[PDB]
Amino acid sequence: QVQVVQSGAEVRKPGASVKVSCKVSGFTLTGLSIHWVRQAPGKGLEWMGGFGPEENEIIYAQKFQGRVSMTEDTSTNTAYMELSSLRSEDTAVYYCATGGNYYNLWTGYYPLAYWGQGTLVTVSSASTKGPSVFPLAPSSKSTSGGTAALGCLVKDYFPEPVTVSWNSGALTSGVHTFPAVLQSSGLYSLSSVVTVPSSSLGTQTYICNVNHKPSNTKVDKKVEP
Amino acid sequence: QSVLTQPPSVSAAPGQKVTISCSGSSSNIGKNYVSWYQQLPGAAPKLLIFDDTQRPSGIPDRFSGSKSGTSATLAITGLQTGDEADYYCGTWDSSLSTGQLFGGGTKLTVLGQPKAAPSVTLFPPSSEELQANKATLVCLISDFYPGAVTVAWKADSSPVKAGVETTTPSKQSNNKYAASSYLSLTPEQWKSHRSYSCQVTHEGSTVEKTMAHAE
Repeated sequence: QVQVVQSGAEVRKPGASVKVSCKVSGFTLTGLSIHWVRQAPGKGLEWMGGFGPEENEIIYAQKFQGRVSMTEDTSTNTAYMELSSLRSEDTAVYYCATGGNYYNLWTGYYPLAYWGQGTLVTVSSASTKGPSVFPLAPSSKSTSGGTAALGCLVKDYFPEPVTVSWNSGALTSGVHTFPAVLQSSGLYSLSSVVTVPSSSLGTQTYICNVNHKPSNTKVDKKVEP
Repeated sequence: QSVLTQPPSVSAAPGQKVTISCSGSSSNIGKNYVSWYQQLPGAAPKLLIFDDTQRPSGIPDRFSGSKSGTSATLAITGLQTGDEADYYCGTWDSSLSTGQLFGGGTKLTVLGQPKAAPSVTLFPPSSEELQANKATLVCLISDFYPGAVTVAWKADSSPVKAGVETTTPSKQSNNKYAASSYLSLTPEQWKSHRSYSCQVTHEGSTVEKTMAHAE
């Protein structure tokens, strides 16, 4: 039952360091198991480091050499990556990945079969800020044909990301959560909308559950007609 | 030669076969084993093929991989709208320092779809936002194809440029696109005018919806 779980999104200032963790279950880390790969927004995957066939030690890509450290803690089944002298271009999603039990002993080869969920690291000098959450109430403007649109506006936060669910995850059908816009103030904002039977509106409670972990913000907004 | 490349962009229609190639050299694809990954929007990469040709458990027989010379090819048959994703090849490079390579990735676009005109739905500022001495008008743009609109706001027929932000369109779970635009105002600007309008232009056709505080 192989799972891989990373630490949460972080903002750091230029010149600082970040340290991402990676906890694995359903498979025992060897000390040599974990690779790290990152992805800058809208760009391709970039390997950072890991154990290769030949050299019997952890290897780092030449772009990170003087400023990365990758450790693996067998008693805790947890892996860590530390990147220092951070710059703008280090804003990225950072992934750990492993072969798990995809080791072939007739050639030594493994693919990266199990990936963490990713940790977004934002490199900026702007302060962390939690969102305001406002309801987008259903009305006859948002109502046609037995269905109605309602929503939540998640305003003025830094850094990315936020999560929104509806009715603590019971409502998923008809949900659309938009990508954030980065406003000229340097803060983000996004909306999540759901379309529901307009017959429900009297009777069924609709609540958006908004989390912004970098600021420890948790808000559940009830959206009424 | 310590480099993998791929075409940035491939497209085909539901039910067709499409291929994506990964080109390298003697030190990588020439000596080492190729794997392929799928990546949906937001999501971590997922292993599709490993060891040149092998599928993991759970990956359908529509996906296959092969290798020849210093190139490798992913093939997808019976293309589905769900296969719209980014695809990456990977292999170890035996040269130099170097270690694991990925190709720059290929965006696979699935081209089944007919033109659809956007729906436009407006929300006025909420009462809670106004009590906090701000006002945001929200224009939701939905069920359009292709995925390219321009959005403008008007107050009473004159253009409003300041305080507009619009998302780049992204696919809804029914495969048409949606986008959103926000107009920030003062509460007193909102309470004054006869009206504000979101105008959405799509393939040379403009649709608008209009609202006002009095409503």
